[PDB]
Amino acid sequence: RISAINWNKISDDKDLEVWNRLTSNFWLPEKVPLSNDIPAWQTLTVVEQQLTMRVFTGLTLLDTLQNVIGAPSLMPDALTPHEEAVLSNISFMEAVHARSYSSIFSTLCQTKDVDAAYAWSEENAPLQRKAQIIQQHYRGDDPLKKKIASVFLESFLFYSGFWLPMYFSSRGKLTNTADLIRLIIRDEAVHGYYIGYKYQKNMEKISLGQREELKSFAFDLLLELYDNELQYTDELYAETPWADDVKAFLCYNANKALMNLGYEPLFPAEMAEVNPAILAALSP
Amino acid sequence: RISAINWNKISDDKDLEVWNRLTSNFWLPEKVPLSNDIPAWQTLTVVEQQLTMRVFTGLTLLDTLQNVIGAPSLMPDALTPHEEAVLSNISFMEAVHARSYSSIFSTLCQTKDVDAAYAWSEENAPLQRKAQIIQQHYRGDDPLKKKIASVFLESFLFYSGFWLPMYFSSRGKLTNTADLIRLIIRDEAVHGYYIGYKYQKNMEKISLGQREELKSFAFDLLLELYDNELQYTDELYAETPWADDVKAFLCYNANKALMNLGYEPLFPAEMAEVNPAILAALSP
Repeated sequence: RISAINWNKISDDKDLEVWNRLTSNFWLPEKVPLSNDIPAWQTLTVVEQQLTMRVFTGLTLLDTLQNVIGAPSLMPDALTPHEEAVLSNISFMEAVHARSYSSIFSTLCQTKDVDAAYAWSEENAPLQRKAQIIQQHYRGDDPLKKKIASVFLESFLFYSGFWLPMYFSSRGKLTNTADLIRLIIRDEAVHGYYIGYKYQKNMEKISLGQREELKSFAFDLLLELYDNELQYTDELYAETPWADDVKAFLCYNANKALMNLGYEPLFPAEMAEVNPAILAALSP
Repeated sequence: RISAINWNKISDDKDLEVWNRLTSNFWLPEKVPLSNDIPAWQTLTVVEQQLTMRVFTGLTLLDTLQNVIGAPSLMPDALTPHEEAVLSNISFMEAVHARSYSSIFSTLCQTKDVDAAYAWSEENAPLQRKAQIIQQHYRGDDPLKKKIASVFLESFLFYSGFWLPMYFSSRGKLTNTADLIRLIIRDEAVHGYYIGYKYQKNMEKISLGQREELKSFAFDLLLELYDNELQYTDELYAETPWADDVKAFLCYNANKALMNLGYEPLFPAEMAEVNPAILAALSP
C-alpha cells in the first residue's frame, strides 16, 4: 500500500539534511567552461593524454555501475521514505557524473583516442575486478554488505582516478576539468557519509556476533580492494613518476571510507601522507 | 557486463534531446516564493481550503507512486543506456514533485488540516482505485502496458488536480503555487511525450496482431480510468460549481495522452472545450 510521502513528518533529520545538501548542490557539466582547458590539454604529452582518457573511462564505469546497480540496490533496504527519495537523487547524480566524462572527451579529446581508452577499460583486469567485486555484493542478499561496498565505491575506489585532475590543477593545468571533478567529489563525499551513516543505523538493530562478522568482512574487503587498486595504479601510472603519490592518496581516502562506516583507520600516517599541493587542490 | 556509458555515441537523438530538456528544467520548491501566497490563502473559504489540501495529497500519492514504482519499472525495458539515465532523472524529479506538496502544506496550511487530507486520500476509493490500476500494470510482465499506464498517469491522471491551481491562478489567487504547479506540468508533459515516444519505438518490433490488442487495451484502460476519474472529481468538487469544468479539462488531457501514444483522440470538441482563462493560466 503506497502512501503519499510527507516531508513535514521526518523520522530522521539526517534524511532532510542530506536531501537539502545534495539537491542544493545540483550541477551539470554544461555549467563548467571545459573548452577553456583546450590550451592546457595541448601542452600534455601523448602519454599524459592517454593516461587521462584511461583514468576517466574507469571513473565513468564506476559512476555508471552506481547509477544502474548500486544506488537502486540500496532502495529496498531504506529505513524511511525520505531516504528512498534521497537515493533517487543519488542515482540521478551518478548519471550526471558519468555523463560529465563524455562532456570532457567531447571538448578536449580525439574520438579515436577516446574509443581506444573505452576498449582499454573493457580489457583492464584490475578495473573489471573492482567492478565485479562491488557488483557481486549489490546483487547479493545481505543489505549491510551492500552498504559497505557502496561506501568503498564512493569514498575509496574513485580516488586513484581523482588524483590526476587534482595533480594537474596543482600545476595550473586542466583547471576547469578539475572544477568539474571537485563537483563530483562534493557529491561522492556526501554519498559515502550518508550511506555509511545508514549502515551504522541499521547495525544498531543486529546482534553483537553479526556486528563482529561484518567489521571483519569490511576490513577484508577493503584490504582486497586496496591490493587490486595498487595493481590498477601500477598499470595506469607506469610511465609517470606519480604511482607512489597516488598510493598515498589511496591510503588517505581508505581511512575516510572506514570512518564513514564508523571504523578506525587501518593506514598509518606514514602511508597516508598526501602532498599539501594535492590537498590544496581538493579544497581551493 | 556493465559498460561505461558514452554520450558521444547516441543511438537515438531523442534520448539526448529529452536528457537536455529535463535537466535544464531542474527546479526545487524552495526557488518558488510560496509564502507570498499566504494572503490569498486567507481569502479562501474553509471548503475551498479543504478541497485544495485534498487535491494536493492526491497528486502527492501519484508522484510518490511514479518515483518509487513507475519510472523504475520502465528501466529494464529501455532500448538504450541513455534512456536508462533519462529514467533516473524522471524518477528523481517525481520525488521533487512529491516533496513540493509538503513545501506548500508547510507554508500555507495548518497541520491538523493537512493530516486530515492525507487520511482522506487513504480512504478515498476512486483515488486508491486509480493508484491500484496503474500499480498493477507496473508490477506486471508486459512492458508495453507499463508504458501505456505511465503515459496515462503523466498526461491524464494528474489533471483533475492540476485544474484547481490553474483556476485559482486565473482569478489572481495562489499565483506562486500555480507557478510551482506549472513547473510540475512542464516535467510531466515531457515525461508523457518521451515514454509515449518509446512506446511507439517498441511497437515497431511487435506483430500486427499484438498491436491491435494493445490499442484496444489502451482505449479500454483509458475509458475505465476516465469513468473512475469522473467519480473522483464528483467527490472532490461536490460543494463547488466546478465539476463540469474539471471534466472538460479531463477530456482535453485524455486526448493528449492518447496522442502521446500515437493514437487518435476519443473525446470530441464539445466534451473537451476548456475555458480560455484556464488555458491562459497553463501558458501565461
